[PDB]
Amino acid sequence: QTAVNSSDNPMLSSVTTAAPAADLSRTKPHEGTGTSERDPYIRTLHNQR
Amino acid sequence: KESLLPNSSSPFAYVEDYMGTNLVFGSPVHAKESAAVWATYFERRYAS
Amino acid sequence: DKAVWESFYRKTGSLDLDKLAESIKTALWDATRKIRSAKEAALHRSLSHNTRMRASADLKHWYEEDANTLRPLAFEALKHEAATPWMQLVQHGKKEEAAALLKEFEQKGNREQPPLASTLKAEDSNPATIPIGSVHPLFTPALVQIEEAGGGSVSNEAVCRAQL
Amino acid sequence: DWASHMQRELFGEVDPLGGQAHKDYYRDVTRGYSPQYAPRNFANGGAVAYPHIQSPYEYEEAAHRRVWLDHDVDRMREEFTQHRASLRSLASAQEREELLRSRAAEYQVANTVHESESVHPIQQLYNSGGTSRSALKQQAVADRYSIAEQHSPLPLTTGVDRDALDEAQRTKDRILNDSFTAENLLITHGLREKEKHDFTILQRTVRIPFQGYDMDRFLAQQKGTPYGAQQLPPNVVPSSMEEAQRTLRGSSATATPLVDAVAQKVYARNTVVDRPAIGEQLTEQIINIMRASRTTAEQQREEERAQRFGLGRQGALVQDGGPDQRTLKKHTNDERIVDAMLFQQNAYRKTPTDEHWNPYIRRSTENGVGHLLQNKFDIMRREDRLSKGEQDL
Amino acid sequence: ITSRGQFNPIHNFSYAMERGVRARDVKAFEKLITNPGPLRVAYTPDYLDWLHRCYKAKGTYMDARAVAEKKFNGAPPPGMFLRPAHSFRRLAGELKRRRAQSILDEVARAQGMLDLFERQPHFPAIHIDRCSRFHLVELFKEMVLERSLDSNMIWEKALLYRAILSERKPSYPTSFHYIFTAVEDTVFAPTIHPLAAKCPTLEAYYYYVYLVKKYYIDNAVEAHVVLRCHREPNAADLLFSNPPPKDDTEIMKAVELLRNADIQRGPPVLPGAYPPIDMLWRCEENLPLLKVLLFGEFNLIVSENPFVKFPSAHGFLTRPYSTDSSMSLANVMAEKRGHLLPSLPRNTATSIDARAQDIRRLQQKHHRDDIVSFQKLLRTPSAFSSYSDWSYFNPRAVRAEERDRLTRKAVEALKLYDSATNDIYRHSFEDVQACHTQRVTERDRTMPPYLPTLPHFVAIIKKDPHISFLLHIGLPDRNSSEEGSAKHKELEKRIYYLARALYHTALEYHNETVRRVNRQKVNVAASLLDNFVEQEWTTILRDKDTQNDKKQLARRLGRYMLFANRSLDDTGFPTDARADDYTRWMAPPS
Amino acid sequence: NHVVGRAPEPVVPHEQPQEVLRHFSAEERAMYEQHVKEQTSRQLGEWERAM
Amino acid sequence: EVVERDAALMKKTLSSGRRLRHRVESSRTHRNAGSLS
Amino acid sequence: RSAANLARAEDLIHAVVTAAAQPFGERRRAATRDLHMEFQRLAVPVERVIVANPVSALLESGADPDEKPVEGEKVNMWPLGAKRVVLYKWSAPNVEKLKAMESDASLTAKRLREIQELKRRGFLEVSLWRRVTAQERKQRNEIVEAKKKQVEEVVRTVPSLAHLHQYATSLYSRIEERVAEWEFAVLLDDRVLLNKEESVELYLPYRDANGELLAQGEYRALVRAFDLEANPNLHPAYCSVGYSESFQVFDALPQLIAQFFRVTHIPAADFTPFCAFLRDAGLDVPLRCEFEAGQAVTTDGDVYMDYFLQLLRGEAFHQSHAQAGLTEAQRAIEPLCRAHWVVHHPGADESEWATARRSVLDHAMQHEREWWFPNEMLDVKDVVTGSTNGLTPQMYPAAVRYGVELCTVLTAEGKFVDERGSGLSARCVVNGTGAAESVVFDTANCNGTNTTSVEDALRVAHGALRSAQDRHNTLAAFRLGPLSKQSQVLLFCGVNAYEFGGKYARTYAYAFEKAKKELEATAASGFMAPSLSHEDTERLS
Repeated sequence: QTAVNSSDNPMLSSVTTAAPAADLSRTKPHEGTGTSERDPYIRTLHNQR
Repeated sequence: KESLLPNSSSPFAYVEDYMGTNLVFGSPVHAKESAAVWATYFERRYAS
Repeated sequence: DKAVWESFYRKTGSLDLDKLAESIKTALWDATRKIRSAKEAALHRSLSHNTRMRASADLKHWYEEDANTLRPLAFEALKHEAATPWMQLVQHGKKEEAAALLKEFEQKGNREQPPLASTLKAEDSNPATIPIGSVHPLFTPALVQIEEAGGGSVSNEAVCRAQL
Repeated sequence: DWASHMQRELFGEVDPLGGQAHKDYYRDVTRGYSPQYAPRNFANGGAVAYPHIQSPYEYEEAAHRRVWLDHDVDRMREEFTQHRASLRSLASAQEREELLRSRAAEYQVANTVHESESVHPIQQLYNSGGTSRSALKQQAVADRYSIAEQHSPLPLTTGVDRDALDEAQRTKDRILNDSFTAENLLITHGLREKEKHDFTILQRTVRIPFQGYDMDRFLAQQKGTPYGAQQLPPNVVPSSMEEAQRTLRGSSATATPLVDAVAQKVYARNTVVDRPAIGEQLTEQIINIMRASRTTAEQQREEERAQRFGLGRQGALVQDGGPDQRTLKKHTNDERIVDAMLFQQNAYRKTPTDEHWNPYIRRSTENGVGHLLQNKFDIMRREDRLSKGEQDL
Repeated sequence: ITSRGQFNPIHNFSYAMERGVRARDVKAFEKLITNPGPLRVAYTPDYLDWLHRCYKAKGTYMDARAVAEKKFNGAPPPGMFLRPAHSFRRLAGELKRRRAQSILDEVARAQGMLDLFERQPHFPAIHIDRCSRFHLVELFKEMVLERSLDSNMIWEKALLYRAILSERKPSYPTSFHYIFTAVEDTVFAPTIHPLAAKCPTLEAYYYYVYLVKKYYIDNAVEAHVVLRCHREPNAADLLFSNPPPKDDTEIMKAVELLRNADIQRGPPVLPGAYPPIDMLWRCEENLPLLKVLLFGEFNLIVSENPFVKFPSAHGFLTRPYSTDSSMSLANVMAEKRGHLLPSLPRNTATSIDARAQDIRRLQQKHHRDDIVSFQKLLRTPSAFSSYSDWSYFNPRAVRAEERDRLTRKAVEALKLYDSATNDIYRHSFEDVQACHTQRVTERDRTMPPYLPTLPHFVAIIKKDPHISFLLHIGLPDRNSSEEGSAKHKELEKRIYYLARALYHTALEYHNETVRRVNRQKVNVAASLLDNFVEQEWTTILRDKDTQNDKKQLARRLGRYMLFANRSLDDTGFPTDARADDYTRWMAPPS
Repeated sequence: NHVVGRAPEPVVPHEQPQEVLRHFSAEERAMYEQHVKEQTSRQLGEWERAM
Repeated sequence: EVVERDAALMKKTLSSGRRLRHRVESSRTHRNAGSLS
Repeated sequence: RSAANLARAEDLIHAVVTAAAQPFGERRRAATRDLHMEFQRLAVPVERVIVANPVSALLESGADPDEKPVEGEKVNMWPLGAKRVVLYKWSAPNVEKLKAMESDASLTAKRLREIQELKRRGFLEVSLWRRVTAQERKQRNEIVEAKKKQVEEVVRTVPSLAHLHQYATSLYSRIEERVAEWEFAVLLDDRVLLNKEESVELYLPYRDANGELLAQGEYRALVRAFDLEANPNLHPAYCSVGYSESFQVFDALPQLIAQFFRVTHIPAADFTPFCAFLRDAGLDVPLRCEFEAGQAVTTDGDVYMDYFLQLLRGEAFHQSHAQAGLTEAQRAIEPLCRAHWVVHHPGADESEWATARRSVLDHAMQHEREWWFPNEMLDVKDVVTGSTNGLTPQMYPAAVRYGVELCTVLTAEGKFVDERGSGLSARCVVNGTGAAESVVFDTANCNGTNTTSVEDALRVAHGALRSAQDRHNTLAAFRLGPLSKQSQVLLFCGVNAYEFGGKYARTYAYAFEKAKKELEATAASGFMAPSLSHEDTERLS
């Protein structure tokens, strides 16, 4: 739970506010649209047994 | 009631062109009007 | 097996008529279920064995036809069953045997069997036989013109004309 | 007791509010411009308590259910005539109240009041501050149509016409196609990737959260479950009545289908207009406006689209260096880029599975799982295991 | 189609103008408007202005259309051409236009009639000078009689009207004078007797005079309010007025002077019973009184809001304001919670009482301003509209339903008229020539055989083996027993809800905001239905072997797949996409 | 001390905020209530029977 | 040309002027009816 | 040319089928006359049937309210737009119970309700039957025979129709409900509730509705009597009947017009005394009719006579009580229900339809409502342009699917009773799948002995099922009929829109044959289809 929104810190000066996530969208199994914890920017949990 | 339109159940009796024309099985009025519309058309066509 | 089952419903007792109605209704449900099952099984074999449809990747193909959509339709039964042998013959698109039967008609002028087992025999199961008009029911009016006048087979002449 | 009062009003052929404006009763289109109870709730605060229609199809549907229930409202009316004549025949108050009592029992008038059942204290607060049982039974007003709704068949047909349904499918197709285009473009300029990387950048600052010494307890307390851990909702400053009512009525007003919108506007304008007309010339007027409306809006959409994706061309057609001349700006959408992108996806592609001779591209689950389902059996299985909350094999 | 503050035609102008009759002068038009048959409809200057202008315009229209059709021996939309006459399609379209326009006119007119007998301000006076017993009795039994729940109320209405009239005589316009013929003509019953059963007593009338004088009654409206509130236990309370009512001394004094000065020409208790209602309409002797009553309803109705004069009665006549209060919250909540749950911890109890007081404050504070701003926003089709929203109170105001049925018929006629446009007129020929360049291809260019439709889903949710069984065999038979009909009704009701949810999700699927909310409607629906199915399934299997019977045939169907966890997309079919993505699409709003 | 013999507070599957519920139709809202009522009734009754 | 015509038609919807209305006199006991004179 | 041939086909088929239908109608009416004759021997008669003049409710200034003394003696003639009062005598037990319970009747809600229910128990059906001259009958016989000859010649010319005849007959002998001078004019009242007074005001209209104007001459009123206790389900042959003596009918308007004006216009003085004059002769002019007639006016203020006459002659301001008991909805769907009910009662007279109209439409509007109601997806607004305007080639397959599913879901009911003499009967409710939603046996009808084998009951349920499924097939036919036919026009004459029409037709056929051939390969290959890449084939050719 973090906003990708533009920050005023000196080191955060590279950060550009993000467009909202693509609505009906089919991701690659290792990613996500970064909305929530249930759906991260990078998926760590394996899908195997 | 009284109108000019054939008395039938089948929709197939009301079938015509898209230009609203019937050169077959149309009434005499329908016949003349249609042939004259078409004549108008091909006239302007071969004229130009 | 009346020998066994008669006394279940009583009879000297008086008839249940609750039990009887229930078992009738249930039985019919079993039959219907069997029919729909059969139709779907047909579809399933079809889809599993077809490569060109497997080419476009669609789950939808499996759900876009089911016991509701497929044929035979139940609410259409009447017009197909109540028909005369002649009528049934022309419905399913065999014009040959229909014309034949009509010439033989003019010149001379609880049962167990589905009424349609007379007209439709094991030879009209072969997909090779089925006339082009009948194949895709939805479009039957429009595909009937490509057909031959008296034949079931496609007339090249009519088609070559239309194209020409 | 109140129920007999309501029935008493459903019996009379006169409007129970007498057509008068009451700040607490919204006369709703969806309900057939009928006087529904819509108080402002200050527990929520600033909010009128009442359904807000979010789509035109809900409107169409409600209208259709009225048209459907016509027959029943009519039998109800010929029943009501009988009733109130039988009321005229009664000379005393107590016997009249007996009649209204038993009949309000019979038409289930009491069942039309929908009370919140939540045993939870906070939900109780939301509802019962402004809107309560003591209040709802007191303020309730029944139209004939809400009564007929209870004894009647359920329509399996929504009022959506053939052609309206065509319009639906095309609206949906258009919008979706435009959103996928948009997203694929966000992927092309690479703003997605920059978004991910920037997330990585932001991570540098954050701590690991304190989850508590007893973690069950902490999690639970955070959610407000344990005993005496319940927190009240932050108190919201109520918004001006004009704003609340603009919200509520703006909702329904947005949803109104073309025909009704144009028609209402046309008659109500026809009263005060410079050169009014009745009969056919009125009708004609309507149609043309309607027939213009479509074209108008339709045209507009395209322009908007061409501004969004930068469609059309940059300069004049005949420029010295060819027609093709174009300029691309860093992160701007341009037709060239849209059709290039699309070209990239499928060029000579005959079918979606074209590359599936390659076993590793074959089983990639990216696009979906749909191409790896072959026989019915596996699809039943997949259905089964998705319903059991397990993973899909 | 009608809105607040809108004029409708009550006259048929078309029938005469098709015959060739027309007017030019204002006087000709005034000769056109007036009704020979007994009734007399007065008008505002405004409505007459509008009606005249409309008339003139109809003149221009029928003229330019008759002239147009004489020159060719309406005008096509910009890209269209006129099909030949005596072509099936054109005759079809023109028949449709004819019928639809007819219906539209019938609707505009009937809605006008509704306006007229609703006593809308642009129809100020309905005069009865020309009527005879037949007309008066019909008028009564259509307008007054049929609507009234209380028979005794009618007599009271008549008498109050008679007292209002007899007292307010100076300020009336000249056009009213005739009615006084009836007022003094009123027949009364001998003071305690052949008229005992036929006519009411004078004493009652004088009670009503007392009401008129003490309360200053100027209207049919204030008369309605007063007549509804006077017989109740709170009377002095309810009818207490903004200008304070006079003291009974002076009033009973002027009533003694009136009564006595009326004897020489030839705290009062609410009166006794009255003769059975039928008498009023079916006896000659009461014909004057009856007349008064009608003149009572169709006139004497003025705009002004009666609740400025009687602010105490606004809660009784129409519903009270919700913001106006006529124990502590924590105790109500503890009572709805019951004794089976722990009593509220007293932190939370305290905090909740705090909220109750704060909200109380908000209500008291916003009470007046909300009223003010609401009327102010209504004065400003537009988002705020109605059949009747007006600031003023109308006791004759029409039911919303009667107007709405008209409006619906009207929109039907409107779509019907717009339908004919493509039968009458056609596209350019070579344009449809180029339209047949691209054929309709079964696979792509055609719309898919599954659209969103209610019976599509209702067939999908009925297609499930468990639901099919539960429907046909499983539940006890619907016709046989009561439990049967009950169960059946509810199961179909829940299936229906779930279907509706799926459907409304399917239409709006393209936009996020809406789909999430719809999807929650779904979740609720599915939860309901699943609970029902599970419950009744358990019932079937537990209830009290023999081959192929109920319980065996149930057990053969396996485990029941919940519709809750079912993942169903746009088309009502299980999704193509991976479970995570679907889970994300249908994730609740925030 | 307070909580010993009492029931656990009902947990209604798919319980909604007032923010979503504002978009429910009168009929649909009636349905929602139906759901809640039946869930709560069932659970508290289950507690009674168990205890 | 067609779209131009329809636009020109939706310019004719906003071009509406208001015919002067005519107010009557408000009395307590009735509604005053004036006629064309 | 093909289109015209098709239309011609439908017209001919319609003729032949109807022709095959009539004799069933004859046998049915005969059997009904028979069973009615059996029942009416044993039961309670309606003895006095008397038409009289209406009696004024209004009292003179000296008279007292209580008497109701005058019923009127009799009436020799009934005007067309005028009300008459019919008096009957029905001694049926519920009527007695009502006279006693009412004459005992200061009022309670209870007894009011009791009286309402007792009223709902019995009811009377009042119709108008017209005599016929020998001339009219000979002209009818002549027309019927002309039609029969036309049908016989068309049957002889085109053989397949002579076959379709036998098809039709055998179909009717299946579908039909098995049952085991004067000619009808108008239905005045469908349902008359029971009175103590035994009298009803009836308004005769100007038009019996098929839309026609009414004849003149001899009419007598026919009264049928239905007590729901002895006859639930309202079988037409079980009822009590009585006839009024002959009276005559005509339209009184031209005589009274000629009498008053001694006629295009009326001056406006005379209008109100003219309507008064009319009400005095017995005619019925409502107040609304007067008003709106009055509201259409000449430059002189004149009421057009033809306008007023048109309003007096039509359904707007007044209706027969039979038509005032039916909803706008019922009146709007009535032609469909007619057609259907006519299929299941093959060759019925408008007499029968008059009797069963009420029950049929009511049962329809309750249980059947989904089938009959106008369905914006399924329905056809216009037969002429239906194929063009409302139905797109795009929306066609979706439309058809819609029809399918809606019929699949919906429900039909059917009934059967044992012909073998035990009163065993069954009712069945059935899905679009031919599945059974409900089956119920009714033991109320039959004798108390109830000696029946499981076999008989099985046959009973069988017949019940059969009828039910059939009812569903007919219902389906009507719901899905119009759009299917206009579909047929679209597809047949609009081929040149689709891929299988015109220049591409030849492609379609090609594909088609390939498919057959291809399928055979898959049959030979073990149902593992050959390579899409065609790497399997032996030759490059």
